[PDB]
Amino acid sequence: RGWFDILDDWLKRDRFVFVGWSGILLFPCAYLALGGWLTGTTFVTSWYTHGLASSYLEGCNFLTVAVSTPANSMGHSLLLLWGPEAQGDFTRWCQLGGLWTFIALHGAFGLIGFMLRQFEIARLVGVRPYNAIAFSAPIAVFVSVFLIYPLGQSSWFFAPSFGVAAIFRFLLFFQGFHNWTLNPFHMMGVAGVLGGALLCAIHGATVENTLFQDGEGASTFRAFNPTQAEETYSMVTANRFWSQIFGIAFSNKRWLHFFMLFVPVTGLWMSAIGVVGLALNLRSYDFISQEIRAAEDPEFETFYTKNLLLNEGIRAWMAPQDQPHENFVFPEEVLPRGNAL
Amino acid sequence: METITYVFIFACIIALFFFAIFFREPPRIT
Amino acid sequence: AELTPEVLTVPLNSEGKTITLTEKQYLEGKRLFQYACASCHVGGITKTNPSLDLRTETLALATPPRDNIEGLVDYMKNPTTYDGEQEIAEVHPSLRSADIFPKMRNLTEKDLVAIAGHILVEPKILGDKWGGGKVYY
Amino acid sequence: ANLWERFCNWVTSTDNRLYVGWFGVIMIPTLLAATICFVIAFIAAPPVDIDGIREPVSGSLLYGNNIITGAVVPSSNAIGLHFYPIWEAASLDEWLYNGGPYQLIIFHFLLGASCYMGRQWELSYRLGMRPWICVAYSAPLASAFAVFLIYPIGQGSFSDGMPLGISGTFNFMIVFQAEHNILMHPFHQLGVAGVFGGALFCAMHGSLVTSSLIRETTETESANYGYKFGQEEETYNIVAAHGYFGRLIFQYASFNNSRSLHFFLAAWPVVGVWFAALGISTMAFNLNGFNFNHSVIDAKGNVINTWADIINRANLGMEVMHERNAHNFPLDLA
Amino acid sequence: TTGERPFSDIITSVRYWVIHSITIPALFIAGWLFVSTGLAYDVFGTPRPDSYYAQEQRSIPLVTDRFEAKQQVETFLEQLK
Amino acid sequence: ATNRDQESSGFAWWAGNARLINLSGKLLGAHVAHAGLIVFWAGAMTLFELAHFIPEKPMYEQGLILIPHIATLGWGVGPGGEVVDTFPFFVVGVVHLISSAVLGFGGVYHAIRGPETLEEYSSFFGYDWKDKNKMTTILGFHLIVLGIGALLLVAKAMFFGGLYDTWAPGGGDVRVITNPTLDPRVIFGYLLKSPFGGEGWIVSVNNLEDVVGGHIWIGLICIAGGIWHILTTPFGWARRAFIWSGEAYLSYSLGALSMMGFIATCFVWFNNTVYPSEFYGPTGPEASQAQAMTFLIRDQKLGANVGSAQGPTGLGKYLMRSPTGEIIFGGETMRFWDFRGPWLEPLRGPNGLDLNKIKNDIQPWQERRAAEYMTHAPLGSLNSVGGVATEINSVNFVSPRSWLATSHFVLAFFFLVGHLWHAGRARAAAAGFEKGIDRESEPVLSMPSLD
Amino acid sequence: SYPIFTVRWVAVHTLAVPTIFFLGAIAAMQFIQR
Ligand code: CLA
Ligand code: CLA
Ligand code: CLA
Ligand code: CLA
Ligand code: CLA
Ligand code: CLA
Ligand SMILES: CC1=C(/C=C/C(C)=C/C=C/C(C)=C/C=C/C=C(C)/C=C/C=C(C)/C=C/C2=C(C)CCCC2(C)C)C(C)(C)CCC1
Ligand SMILES: CC1=C(/C=C/C(C)=C/C=C/C(C)=C/C=C/C=C(C)/C=C/C=C(C)/C=C/C2=C(C)CCCC2(C)C)C(C)(C)CCC1
Ligand SMILES: CC1=C(/C=C/C(C)=C/C=C/C(C)=C/C=C/C=C(C)/C=C/C=C(C)/C=C/C2=C(C)CCCC2(C)C)C(C)(C)CCC1
Ligand SMILES: CCCCCCCS[C@@H]1O[C@H](CO)[C@@H](O)[C@H](O)[C@H]1O
Ligand SMILES: CCCCCCCS[C@@H]1O[C@H](CO)[C@@H](O)[C@H](O)[C@H]1O
Ligand code: OEX
Ligand SMILES: [Ca+2]
Ligand SMILES: [Cl-]
Ligand SMILES: [Cl-]
Ligand SMILES: [Fe+2]
Repeated sequence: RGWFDILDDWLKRDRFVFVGWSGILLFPCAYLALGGWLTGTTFVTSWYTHGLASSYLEGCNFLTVAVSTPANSMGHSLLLLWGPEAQGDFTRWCQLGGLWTFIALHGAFGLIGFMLRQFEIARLVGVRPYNAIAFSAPIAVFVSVFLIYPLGQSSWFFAPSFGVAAIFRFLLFFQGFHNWTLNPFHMMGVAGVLGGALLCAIHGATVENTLFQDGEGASTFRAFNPTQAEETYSMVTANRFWSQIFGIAFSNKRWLHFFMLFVPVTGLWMSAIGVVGLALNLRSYDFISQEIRAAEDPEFETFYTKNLLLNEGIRAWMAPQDQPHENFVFPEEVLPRGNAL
Repeated sequence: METITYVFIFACIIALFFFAIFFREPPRIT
Repeated sequence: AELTPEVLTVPLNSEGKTITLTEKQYLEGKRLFQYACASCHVGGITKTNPSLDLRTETLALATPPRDNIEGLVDYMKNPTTYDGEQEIAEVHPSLRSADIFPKMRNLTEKDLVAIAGHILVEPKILGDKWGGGKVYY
Repeated sequence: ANLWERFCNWVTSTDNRLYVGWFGVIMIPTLLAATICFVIAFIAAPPVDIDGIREPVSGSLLYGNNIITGAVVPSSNAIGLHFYPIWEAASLDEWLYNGGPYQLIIFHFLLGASCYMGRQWELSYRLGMRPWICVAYSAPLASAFAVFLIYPIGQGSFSDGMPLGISGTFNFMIVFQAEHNILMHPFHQLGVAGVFGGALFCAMHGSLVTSSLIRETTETESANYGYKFGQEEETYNIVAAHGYFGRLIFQYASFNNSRSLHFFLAAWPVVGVWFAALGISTMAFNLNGFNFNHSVIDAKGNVINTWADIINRANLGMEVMHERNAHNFPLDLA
Repeated sequence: TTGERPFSDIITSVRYWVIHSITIPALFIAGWLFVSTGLAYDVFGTPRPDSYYAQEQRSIPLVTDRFEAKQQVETFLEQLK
Repeated sequence: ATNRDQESSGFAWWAGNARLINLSGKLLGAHVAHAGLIVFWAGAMTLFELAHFIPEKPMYEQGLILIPHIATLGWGVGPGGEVVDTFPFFVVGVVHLISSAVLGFGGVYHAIRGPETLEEYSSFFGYDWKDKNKMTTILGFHLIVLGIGALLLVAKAMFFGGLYDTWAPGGGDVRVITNPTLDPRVIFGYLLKSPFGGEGWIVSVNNLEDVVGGHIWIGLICIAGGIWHILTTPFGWARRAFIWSGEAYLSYSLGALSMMGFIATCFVWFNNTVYPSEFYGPTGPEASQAQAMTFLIRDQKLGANVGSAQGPTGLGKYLMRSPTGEIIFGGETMRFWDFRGPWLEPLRGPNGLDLNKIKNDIQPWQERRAAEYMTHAPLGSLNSVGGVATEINSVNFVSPRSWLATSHFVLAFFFLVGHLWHAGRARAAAAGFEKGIDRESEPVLSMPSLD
Repeated sequence: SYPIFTVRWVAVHTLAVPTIFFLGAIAAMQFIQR
């Protein structure tokens, strides 16, 4: 019972906010990621890196504020406050985008801390660590999209900027440049997100609608006791209901709840894999058979050819302002447009 | 060949629905 | 950059005289242009006839010339086609047609001047955006 | 019993492998017709003049599509909101050219899926259940009504209904973005919070119940064997789960009442999805996303772009390119 | 049940409000003045409304050199004159 | 405090108003106080609109929804819908606002001071939800009240100055309706029209004679119906079809209000007769047609022959045929060819838009109106930036038609939800399993296996 | 008797203190004119 074990004791006290050994990584990293976001969105510009206003101080609202990525000329610089770009100058570091790598990197360490916290608590309380296991999906998304994607591109400039409108810009960029809707890894992501939202709704509604009458109240929440042995709702009646409505039904509650982990977790992990390909511009952009046919046959048209026309408009119309380091000048006469518009 | 393949996979999935519903392992209270 | 007296100095007439509008006239001109004109002329274009815009170079080549306060004020009283040939008050808002364009009923001479000065100052601020349309948004 | 009585008893029987019921008597034939027509059209339909400009778009597998590119293509902009049943066409060939299968399909489908919802109420009543599963299903149902019926009504044409196909769905989304700035609309934002949060809570609930399953099996067998269909005793320890999750965050942020938890699991996705449906159904009448285009201006009057202006440029790309031969006049008013 | 004082005890006590009817308004005012004095602009390097562009310039002051980026920003700032 | 906690009522605070189901006195107070709230809003919102109102801008440029309703009744307006006297608006606002004090007084009195139940107090005002005859009598009183309301509209139109008539010969104006349509073939013919394009069910009503005649019918139907329900008790087949409880009746009304909400949405979206475009702005179809009309006039003035001008697709750039052959504007507004409006109709012949009329008869007032409507199309952002979604800030505009359609869709939608919620709950409560399944009598457990 | 300065107390003020400072800054910004 030396200092290590005494520290262990204190870290693990049962308090309002549990700490743990994981807390030593988690709390500072999460606090700084969140504080850096609130600080930048409130006070910091993106004039020098993007040519955008991005803070309440400049007149943006909650939808348009962001902490934006550094200039493309920074490449993948760590952009450390004491590094060769900012050279210890906190003001210049803000102006160069240092808050972006600040938030992304403390955010990444903070997510590691959070998952260690899920393991540490599961271990103390004596439960299996499936919550931590499930959290690997948020981690695969954060790491693929905020780190691997820009690392395969020219610079952090092309990572998502931390902001509501900014993230919307990132969605529309992926459509126009990567045709990311066409990508079967994104499509599996969608199915596991929408599938998970479906499972969340249908299971909550099923339990609430197959409840046992366990009190006299017409408001039925009080007729449950945490320590009760008995199921609060009828699996047998639920099972019959869905067997007869939909054709199949769950009959095994352990399977049901495992599947609820599996589906959205698996979806997120699939979308992450697609984004790793996009880091390299390795897209599902085209169906070659479609293009060969359409090039030779000017009457052949599908919704697939239509969406590429939209993509070509997005790229030509947005690139000069979205990618200012390229100094694009596209004369009016080259801009792709249909009739009238 | 491609159309045949797509329709073939679809028809298998429809057959699978039929067996999964009418020839499921029956749920048993036990 | 600031909205300086110089940015606010625009041609009064075709004979080289200028007038320097005050900051309050500039604001009144924005407000009144929004109130009476922007439904068709947002951003310096014209929605019901995109071939004609409110760019200064375009206004200069209009007949009579419209690139000065007097030409614009007169336009708002007695608008013509671009070559001066037809009077179009019956289809374009003006004081002469305040009866059929009721928004023009409250506009005073001072208001017309403020709208004129808006039309001339805005491209000095906005450059090609003014009269550019969506390409320059 | 007489014939009618016996028929009623069979229709409403709790013993049919699939429940029929009165909603089911309308649901069954309408869903069969919608299914059969969709399957045949998806495989074999000829190109359809969706935008009424005599520029037919190929949706079917045999006319050069794969599963991702294929669709049943919306009916012609020349038709608009006119009802175009097979018997209004001079021939099947005309009916096909003008996108008649789309209307047959979406009308039988929306009717059948509304009856599916009624049928969920109906069976829950026959089984002595509480009745509101059907209210959960009203969320995806309302979303299907938004994209196949309300949006076409607002815009004046079923040619602006969502196509029945994977790529056509993305087409509908991109054009919707151009025309309504849906991403900047708070009802679509609530939708995203509803489905991202539904997924998050789905995984969370899954993982917490799974984490606290009571040992009933050995390591060489699936823990699923630890639960038997119909057993009376709960199969996990809620108290350990709450003990876990209340410490992960803090005690009062965790649910200790399973009925409360399950109600939250129902309500969060359903309400968000009702807002998504309502976003589509109100952008149908062109009340659109927030517009901060040129909202930030410097002391001189120079525009200082924000991310809203960058969005705007992407949207312009979509707008100017979509249906590239259909517009003759400068404004896209529907 | 973890030892700390219940929040609802704390926030309905007179002493809590004696302390906080000072510290809360004090913090708020200090945040206010951080902006109203202009200090926020200086700490973070955010342009004031008259400081995005020189009077005649219409090009954005984009950083284009990674290792001299500090000097480029300093040079862009000097040109506001 | 009778029944004002969960223990005694069985209802949590968030379902608190369900504590009122069998307390007819407090529930009368809830209802009357609420009617107060509606009347208060009508009155206050009107005064607010009037205070903000500039009579020489169109109403639809001013965020107005209530002044347009008063003006359609023919109050305060003259030719073209020009505002000639704002005093009728002020009167409507003040009188509602004053009336709401009274309703609010009665509501507060019944809710907190008066007898909690009315049954001991009075056999005429007391009621048991399950007393079918008493329910049909109260329903009957309300039907008579409503038919009198409908006849108030008829009285306005025929005897007290008329209604605003956008279709009036020589230009929109207030007009007295002297020949209301009584012919049931016309009146009920609307009810059997298809709701699809070119037909539009009741929403197609396009002249005030039909509107006034319909309300004559409806007023008489409602008074006859009300007398009927006071004089009868529900028949056997109705008894066996419905659930008879307060919650069931609420559900039926939620269903009905939901339906009415969706209809009102379509009425304000498409109809320009009882929602005059002078007051509400152009309909979506109207403004799109007005754009085609604008450029047809423009390019024809420049020398284009607009009948023979072939557009890029092969269809006429300005003019083409509908699927039944009628000449209609071309481009995307082909979808809107069922549109009808007073500024366009002078150009229509038996075969649709007439090329002779187009070339020779288009008047400056038609050019102006088409230009006005094209540039006030009902498109705009949630923060009221007028125009397409990529338009720049400058014009502060969202059409009253979009405000009224979207709000009513949202309301109709949530009312359908409340219908399902309450109808399913009323069924379960009546059959006795709204609180869950009896563990010792679980119905599924006495049913045979499905397999 | 309860302590005053606890881990919970620190956690609470690490958030509450900057939040109030920031809300005052953002309130002041609403009066800034170009
Ligand atoms: C667990 C808490 C934690 C963690 C994991 C991090 C992690 C990080 N910080 Mg954050 N930070 C924290 C808490 C934390 N910080 C706190 C509490 C503050 C307030 C003071 C900050 C304020 C802060 C700022 C202002 C910045 C960072 C930055 C960084 C990044 C680079 C750090 C680095 O290079 O260290 C290098 C040092 C180590 C890894 C420690 C090594 C320890 C070894 C094992 C012992 C050897 C030391 C030896 C005895 C010394 C001899 C030296 C001699 C030769 C002269 C990285 C993401 C930078 C960044 O985000 O830029 C974009 C940055 O600018 N942090
Ligand atoms: C005439 C219409 C009407 C009437 C008289 C009732 C009456 C009743 N309802 Mg039903 N209901 C309706 C329409 C109606 N409802 C609609 C349209 C819906 C769909 C949402 C519902 C859904 C519903 C549910 C789900 C439940 C009821 C319940 C009840 C009972 C208790 C209500 C209570 O105490 O609420 C208390 C009120 C609140 C807690 C406030 C709710 C606030 C809403 C959600 C937000 C309003 C947003 C506002 C418009 C805009 C923002 C406001 C601003 C401050 C920011 C009572 C019989 C309960 C029941 O079944 O008892 C038998 C119950 O569980 N109702
Ligand atoms: C239109 C909205 C509305 C209306 C009209 C009512 C009406 C009523 N409610 Mg419901 N309620 C509502 C919304 C409403 N509620 C919402 C949104 C919720 C969720 C928060 C509830 C939750 C709720 C519960 C949990 C309960 C009620 C109960 C009641 C009844 C008894 C109230 C009482 O005892 O007050 C006591 C309160 C006071 C004495 C304070 C003053 C109240 C008055 C009315 C304020 C008047 C102010 C007004 C400006 C005065 C103008 C006067 C002027 C005209 C001269 C009353 C009929 C109770 C019940 O059913 O009893 C049987 C009950 O237990 N309600
Ligand atoms: C039918 C209802 C209705 C409609 C169509 C309108 C329409 C309009 N109003 Mg009016 N108004 C209403 C009701 C309505 N109002 C109510 C209830 C009030 C009292 C608060 C007012 C008080 C009012 C004022 C003081 C003003 C207006 C103004 C306006 C105009 C601008 C609106 C705006 O900018 O919105 C902005 C949009 C919002 C604030 C968004 C509302 C979103 C809600 C919260 C969503 C609702 C969801 C649902 C109901 C909740 C269910 C939850 C679920 C769990 C069940 C527009 C013509 C303005 C004007 O131009 O006057 C000339 C103006 O100054 N209104
Ligand atoms: C639908 C609304 C309604 C209903 C059904 C009732 C019903 C009742 N009221 Mg309440 N009340 C209301 C609204 C209502 N009241 C309003 C608006 C107020 C404020 C003025 C009151 C203030 C009030 C008080 C202060 C008292 C009652 C009492 C009573 C009871 C005796 C009434 C009686 O004998 O009159 C018999 C008939 C008459 C006196 C003549 C009626 C003449 C009316 C006004 C003609 C109106 C014509 C037309 C239909 C009105 C349209 C209104 C519409 C435009 C909004 C009875 C339970 C008493 C009570 O409960 O005893 C304990 C009692 O003391 N009421
Ligand atoms: C608010 C208005 C209202 C309400 C709630 C009621 C409620 C009631 N009525 Mg009364 N009634 C009313 C107004 C009303 N009535 C009026 C104005 C009249 C005069 C015309 C009547 C004349 C009347 C008679 C003659 C009878 C009733 C009966 C009844 C009872 C059974 C109703 C029923 O089964 O409907 C459901 C409707 C049907 C079963 C008809 C077939 C259903 C088809 C498929 C509906 C088609 C419409 C569809 C939804 C589309 C809408 C548009 C359409 C017009 C094309 C019930 C107590 C009965 C009774 O018991 O009297 C004591 C009865 O015989 N009522
Ligand atoms: C970065 C950095 C740092 C840090 C910092 C920090 C840590 C900060 C924090 C900060 C903070 C911590 C802040 C905060 C703020 C807050 C706010 C600003 C809030 C607001 C809110 C609101 C506004 C609300 C709203 C709402 C909602 C949300 C919902 C409900 C309803 C309502 C609407 C009410 C250091 C120094 C280390 C270093 C360098 C860099
Ligand atoms: C029951 C209850 C409730 C409710 C309540 C209510 C709903 C009430 C209502 C109430 C009301 C509803 C009230 C009203 C009032 C009103 C008044 C008080 C009025 C007055 C008026 C005046 C005074 C006028 C004035 C004027 C003139 C005459 C001219 C012009 C100008 C002016 C505007 C100045 C609650 C929820 C709370 C809960 C508890 C229970
Ligand atoms: C004013 C006006 C008019 C007229 C109107 C009228 C004449 C109306 C009528 C109306 C009516 C005459 C309506 C009716 C309705 C009905 C309904 C809405 C029904 C419902 C039903 C139900 C809901 C049922 C249910 C059920 C079934 C189906 C089965 C068994 C069970 C139960 C019973 C549950 C016009 C357009 C000319 C013009 C404008 C103005
Ligand atoms: C940050 C912890 C990782 C280093 C752990 C090495 C422990 S080192 C250890 O410390 C004990 C007290 O804990 C002493 O009793 C003992 O003499 C010493 O060897
Ligand atoms: C319920 C209160 C209704 C008040 C009735 C006001 C009458 S309304 C009045 O009637 C005149 C003919 O008598 C019309 O000429 C005039 O235009 C109209 O305003
Ligand atoms: O169709 Mn399908 O998309 Ca509704 O916007 Mn107009 O139309 Mn056409 O353009 Mn954009
Ligand atoms: Ca200034
Ligand atoms: Cl397209
Ligand atoms: Cl067009
Ligand atoms: Fe569960």
